[PDB]
Amino acid sequence: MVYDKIAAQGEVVRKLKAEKAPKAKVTEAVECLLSLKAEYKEKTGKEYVPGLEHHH
Repeated sequence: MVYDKIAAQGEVVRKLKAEKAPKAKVTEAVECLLSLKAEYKEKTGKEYVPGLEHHH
């Protein structure tokens, strides 16, 4: 339901790409989503599901 750092910057890029931002940052966020979620895995989603989640 709720996820800190993972959502924190996850939305940062979501809004950026929405309002037109650089792919470098948009993807970067996708990464923090995969990286942070893996660190998260508290006891809710396990590798929390943000949105972008991993990007090539």
